[PDB]
Amino acid sequence: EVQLVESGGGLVQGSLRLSCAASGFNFSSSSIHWVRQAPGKGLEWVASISSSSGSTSYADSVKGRFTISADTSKNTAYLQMNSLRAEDTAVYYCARYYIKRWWLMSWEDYSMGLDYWGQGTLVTV
Amino acid sequence: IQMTQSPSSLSASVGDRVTITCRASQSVSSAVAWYQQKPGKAPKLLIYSSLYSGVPSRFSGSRSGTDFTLTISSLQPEDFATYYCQQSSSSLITFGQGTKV
Amino acid sequence: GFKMFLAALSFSYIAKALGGIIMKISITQIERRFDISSSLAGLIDGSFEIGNLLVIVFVSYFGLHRPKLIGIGCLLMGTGSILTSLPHFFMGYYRYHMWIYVFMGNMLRGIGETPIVPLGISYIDDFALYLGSLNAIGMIGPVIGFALGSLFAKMYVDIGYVDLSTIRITPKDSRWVGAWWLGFLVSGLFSIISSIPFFFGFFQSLKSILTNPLYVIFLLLTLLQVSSFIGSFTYVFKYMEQQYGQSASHANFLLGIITIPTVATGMFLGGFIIKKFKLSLVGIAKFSFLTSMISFLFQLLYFPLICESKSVAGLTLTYDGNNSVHVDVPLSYCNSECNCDESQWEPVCGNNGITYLSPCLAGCKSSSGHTVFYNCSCVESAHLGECPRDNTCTRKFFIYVAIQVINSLFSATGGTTFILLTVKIVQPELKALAMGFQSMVIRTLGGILAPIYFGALIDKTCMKWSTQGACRIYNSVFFGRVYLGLSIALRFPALVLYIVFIFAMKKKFQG
Ligand SMILES: CC(C)CCC[C@@H](C)[C@H]1CC[C@H]2[C@@H]3CC=C4C[C@@H](O)CC[C@]4(C)[C@H]3CC[C@]12C
Ligand SMILES: CC(C)CCC[C@@H](C)[C@H]1CC[C@H]2[C@@H]3CC=C4C[C@@H](O)CC[C@]4(C)[C@H]3CC[C@]12C
Ligand SMILES: CC(C)CCC[C@@H](C)[C@H]1CC[C@H]2[C@@H]3CC=C4C[C@@H](O)CC[C@]4(C)[C@H]3CC[C@]12C
Ligand SMILES: *[C@@H]1O[C@H](CO)[C@@H](O)[C@H](O)[C@H]1NC(C)=O
Repeated sequence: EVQLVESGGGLVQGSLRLSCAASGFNFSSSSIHWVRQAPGKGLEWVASISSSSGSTSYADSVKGRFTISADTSKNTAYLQMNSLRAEDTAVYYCARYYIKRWWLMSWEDYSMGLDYWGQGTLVTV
Repeated sequence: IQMTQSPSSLSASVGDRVTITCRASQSVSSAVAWYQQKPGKAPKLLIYSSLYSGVPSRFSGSRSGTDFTLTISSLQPEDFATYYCQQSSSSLITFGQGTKV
Repeated sequence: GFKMFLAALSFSYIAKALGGIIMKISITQIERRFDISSSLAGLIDGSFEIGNLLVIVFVSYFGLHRPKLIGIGCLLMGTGSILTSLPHFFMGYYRYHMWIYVFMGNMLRGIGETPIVPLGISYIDDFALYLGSLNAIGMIGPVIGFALGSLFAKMYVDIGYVDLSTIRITPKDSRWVGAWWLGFLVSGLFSIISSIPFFFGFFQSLKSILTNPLYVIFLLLTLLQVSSFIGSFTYVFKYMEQQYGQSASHANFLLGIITIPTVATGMFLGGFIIKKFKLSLVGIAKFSFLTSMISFLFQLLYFPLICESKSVAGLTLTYDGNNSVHVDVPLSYCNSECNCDESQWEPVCGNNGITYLSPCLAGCKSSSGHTVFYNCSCVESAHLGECPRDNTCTRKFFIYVAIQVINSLFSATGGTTFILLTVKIVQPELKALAMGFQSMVIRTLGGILAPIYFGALIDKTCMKWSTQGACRIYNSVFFGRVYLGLSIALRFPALVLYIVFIFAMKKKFQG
């Protein structure tokens, strides 16, 4: 019952806060990654964060104006844009790594490819 | 760290062998992934050199050390979409270029 | 001024450490004086953590005036340290439920120690590294405590009230009691003088802490390891005395000289290894796992270092010393005619190397007064001092001391990483609650329980009781087996959990 719902896509002249609400899995032993897909272009990784801790990873194109957070209690993850120039007008996906569920022990494995994605929000600049 | 797919556009018939190959330029590791993205949908994990559950037994992945290749035994009409190879290291996520049709 | 507060807080750390050491080194003397079992002594030891728990939740929600409340805490420390000394003046002369006062004094000392740690760092960071220096100065306290305990355990319990020329027993005897009260009184006055210069939502975060499988696994692991450490250090003095025939003062001094320099260098080496080789979080976990493995192997090395049960006629042998055996032991013909209360703790061994329970039970009929007996029928001349330990036990004791030094060093290096390997796995904005919950779990479930259920098994290993009062002879083989097997059974699941933790932590995504 793993779900990943993204919301927050709207036209911007710039800043925008987008969310990736999760369900169906233990949020603590998981990570959230944002993927950018320009219209007609290929997938591009934006930012990543671990949910067990404050560990985050970022991309070269978006470092000084992109922030990513996660609220364990809310079971969701958030992404921030600032100074939205005319190059971040893509669709934003949110994805998680694979998670093993032996007994009640839950642990992720980054060696496994993303097994659950999101629908996506269209950000317009 | 960086992966690129040369084939990209690849046209074939129903009975045909499809081969998509991409190479890891920097920081080579076995953590490679294969995603199928239908137009206007989210990508789908297939190979990742093990078959994901629910994927038909016609997709296969292999590597000699740098040549990551995805093979389809028969190109059915249901898999005429774009394909991406993905390197998932620690603290780094990278994507290929895109191989369609 | 900040310098005056820094000096006062350093004195408070010294007093806290000194009080802790004084309480730790006096336990066996308390057991002997109050004729209580080791389970009750462990309960008294855990009453400190009970008192700390009764008040930590309050301070964790209120801040008022931090210096004033710290001063009140140190005053309560001194008051608890003196309350525990009071039964010396409120009791009669020692003869070779008063422990309730010791229990309440330890509780009061814990209540007083609770404010110093959180409020101190709150005031330090509010007006302005410092914590490490404060711990370094507080490391002076163990030194003073161990020296004072070693000095006071060789002075008689009733010093100043007896001529001391009439005391028959010696520190090597199993009925000797030192001047533990003085140690407690000195710690109390030191705490009082340290006090003087001073008066001049949530449950959702709780759920998240638990919903984190790595945090829960590490909490169970640290709980097991800290419980083993507490149960070993609580009875290390008593185990050494009852296993290798050492006096209380000698045991205190030797354990102090083992612990102080080792702890002082480990606190630095463990934190320097990480910063020098730039260990990642998984590297820190592997470091702590390797230290735990080495410590576990050294704990395994203690098992061959178990001296055999002393040859005692009546407990481990027949009353004549002819056959081996410990309850309802029958009387031999040479001993049946000279009937005795069968309950006379008068350690007097024979030249046969066999210790006998009492001169009546040994069959002795004449006494020299240095006391020598004659015509002991079942001894085939005696000597009032019970036969001491054998050279082989002495070499085992030397090996035990060396392995103890190495184990103590490894323990410090492993411990420093633990805390660093429990917050980095939690959100930065939630690290305070993680540290607090880990502290409550470890302090409660180790400090309050591990002494009690270690002492229960230790009593289970006892072979001769006084009055039941204080244990007289411990089954050395059984004592060692229980005292080491409990630690082994507490450490092995911790190791299995570490590998599980390493297995799970690695596959994780790290930024
Ligand atoms: C010596 C023994 C008792 C040590 C503990 C061993 C067993 C009981 C421990 C080891 C790992 C533990 C698990 C670790 C993490 C979780 C996830 C949490 O959401 C529910 C509890 C659960 C599922 C724990 C249950 C108890 C557990 C299985
Ligand atoms: C004789 C040689 C091996 C030096 C030994 C030094 C002593 C102090 C030991 C004790 C614990 C050891 C560390 C334990 C664990 C790790 C993590 C991993 O990164 C391997 C090296 C490293 C960092 C070890 C380095 C050496 C070490 C610091
Ligand atoms: C022993 C009895 C009273 C039950 C105790 C339950 C535990 C969960 C209680 C007792 C003490 C409490 C802690 C006291 C101190 C802190 C530090 C603070 O920065 C966050 C809350 C936290 C972490 C509290 C969390 C809840 C707590 C840990
Ligand atoms: C030991 O026994 C008797 C007393 O029973 C004592 O007078 C004597 O000197 C000793 N010698 C022997 C063997 O009788």
